[PDB]
Amino acid sequence: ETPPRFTRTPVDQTGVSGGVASFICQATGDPRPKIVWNKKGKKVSNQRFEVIEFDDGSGSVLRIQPLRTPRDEAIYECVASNNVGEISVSTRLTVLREDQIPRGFPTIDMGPQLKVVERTRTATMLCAASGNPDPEITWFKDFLPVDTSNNNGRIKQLRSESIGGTPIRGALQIEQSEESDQGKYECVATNSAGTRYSAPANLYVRELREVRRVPPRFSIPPTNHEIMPGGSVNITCVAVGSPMPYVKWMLGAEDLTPEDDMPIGRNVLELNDVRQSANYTCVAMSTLGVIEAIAQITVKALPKPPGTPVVTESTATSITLTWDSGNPEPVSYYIIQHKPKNSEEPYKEIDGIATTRYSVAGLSPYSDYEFRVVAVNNIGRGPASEPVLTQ
Amino acid sequence: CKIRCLCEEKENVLNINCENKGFTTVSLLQPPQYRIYQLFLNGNLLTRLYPNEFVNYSNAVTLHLGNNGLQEIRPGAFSGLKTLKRLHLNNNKLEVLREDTFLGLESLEYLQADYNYISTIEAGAFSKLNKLKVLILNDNLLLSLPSNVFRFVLLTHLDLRGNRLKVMPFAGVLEHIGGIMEIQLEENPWNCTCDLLPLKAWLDTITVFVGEIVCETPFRLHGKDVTQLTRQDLC
Ligand SMILES: *[C@@H]1O[C@H](CO)[C@@H](O)[C@H](O)[C@H]1NC(C)=O
Ligand SMILES: *[C@@H]1O[C@H](CO)[C@@H](O)[C@H](O)[C@H]1NC(C)=O
Ligand SMILES: *[C@@H]1O[C@H](CO)[C@@H](O)[C@H](O)[C@H]1NC(C)=O
Ligand SMILES: *[C@@H]1O[C@H](CO)[C@@H](O)[C@H](O)[C@H]1NC(C)=O
Repeated sequence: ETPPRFTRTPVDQTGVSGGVASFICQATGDPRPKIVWNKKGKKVSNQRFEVIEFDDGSGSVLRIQPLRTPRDEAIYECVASNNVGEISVSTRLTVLREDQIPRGFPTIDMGPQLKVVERTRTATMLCAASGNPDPEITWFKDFLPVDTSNNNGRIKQLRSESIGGTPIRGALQIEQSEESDQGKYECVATNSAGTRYSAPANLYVRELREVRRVPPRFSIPPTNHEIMPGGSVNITCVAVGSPMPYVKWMLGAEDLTPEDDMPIGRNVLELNDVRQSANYTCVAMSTLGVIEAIAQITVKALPKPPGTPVVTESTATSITLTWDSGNPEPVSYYIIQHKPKNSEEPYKEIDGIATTRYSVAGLSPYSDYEFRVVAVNNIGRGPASEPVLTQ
Repeated sequence: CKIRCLCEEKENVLNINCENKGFTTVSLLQPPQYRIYQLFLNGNLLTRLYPNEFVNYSNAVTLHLGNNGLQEIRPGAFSGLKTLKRLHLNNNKLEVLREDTFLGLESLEYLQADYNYISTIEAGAFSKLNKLKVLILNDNLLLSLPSNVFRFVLLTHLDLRGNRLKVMPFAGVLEHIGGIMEIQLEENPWNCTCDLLPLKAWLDTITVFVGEIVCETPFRLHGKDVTQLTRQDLC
């Protein structure tokens, strides 16, 4: 066991009526000491005097607000005790009227302001104070003094350095803010003439907002088209992301979209009187990259006339026909035309012959006939073939 | 307090944590009546708030209503929140701020309503909220701001980031601002034409300003920070 020992003793204060005065006291020992505040050996008890303990339990701050004069003018004592011992220290409070405030007494020219900081961001409370002599600035939070002794810590106080024709600047800098940093801050200016408090300023801690950046993405990638010669078509391109991406159309190297008139997030290319096939690139760009996607325009030509049919197998009531497609492009299917030779009527048609061979059945015996071949794909019905005569 | 909710006696006030308990209504729990406290109600599925639903929370300092999927606040819901100071409404589904929505409060100085899908605020919404000093509305759907919204308050912090703002006029909206310490306009679709000049000008007259305002429109001015820009670059 060890008796109590002060690590922080209170100092005489001269404050201004209506204002605040605070006395700070801290002690150590084993067991941990308690602290009481007295006046003339009787424990203080007054609506305007509040005692606020340190969370660690080491000390207490006696705060008086609003100051009254001569009421509050007095000697007060901090007494630290345990079962091993007791120690006390005296201190004086003086309170001046505003009409007897001296020239030079510190003034608060500008005080800390309501501030909202995102968690983990830096918050700076500010104070501008002046006086004669030029005063020192200290800080209280939720009625307890701010500790910034450790220059090497999260909360730092900054210099001015030398003012001057204006007031002295004090800064309270709180890096890596957390919920516990939230609270009511006051800046305090002190010189040999006395002590003055700022108005209070609250600090709020808002949850960190993370700028959602998203690289561009083809929301509606252009889809390929095939059409007949001239020939119009509207191909649409859509990009998304943060920031929103500009969308231009290109024909290989050339830009189609004029530069100074270039839409955001959506560009529909209007193509008119299409002549030949074309690869068409669509480029979306943000500050976070450049992406491109092609659109396959093609011009399909409905079938050429098929290559003349040939008679491979002929029976009394059937005639087998083998031909060539007569086409470069895939022929989806073939339609065979048939009628009598001296007949002067529309050709009878057999449909859906998916191959280049087919046996026309049902014919009369010893009867002549004239045959033709008509090609079909997706686009349209190609012209017939040069006819074959047979029996 | 304790049965369907967790209460931590904080050093100064009382912390009541009814977070994420899937309450659809505030009918069930009896708050304390004479003790000052904070109430966390995040992660509770209530579609709507009903008129005078809150009445017995005379003394509640802060109230959190985030991640609740809120859709509407029927006229004058916060009827009894006499001494409320801080309010959160984040991450819900609110599209309109009716003028009579915040009927109850006289004492509130903080309002957070981020991520909420608000397309159109009404003018008289924040009227009769004198004490309000902080307004947070980022990541919403604000295309335009009804004039004289801020004429009756003098807030110091206004967050309008991540909204859908292209222009901001001096007449009405802006002349009331200027008393602010901080303002945020960071992630907005700013269309930098001569029609965006007032804002620009107002940004020189305003003091203690920090943040970037990059031109979304047009392509020529893409990325350029308006503050760096000039009146001739704009005309
Ligand atoms: C392309 O879009 C324009 C714009 O309305 C329209 O007038 C035209 O008919 C469209 N053409 C096609 C082939 O879709
Ligand atoms: C278009 O591009 C494809 C490859 O994606 C290529 O095979 C084709 O020959 C090109 N055609 C034209 C007309 O550019
Ligand atoms: C509030 O308390 C009063 C007291 O009688 C009661 O009648 C009323 O139903 C309560 N309302 C709510 C929402 O708790
Ligand atoms: C940008 O402003 C110009 C003129 O100020 C206007 O013509 C144009 O439509 C605007 N663009 C957008 C996307 O608001």
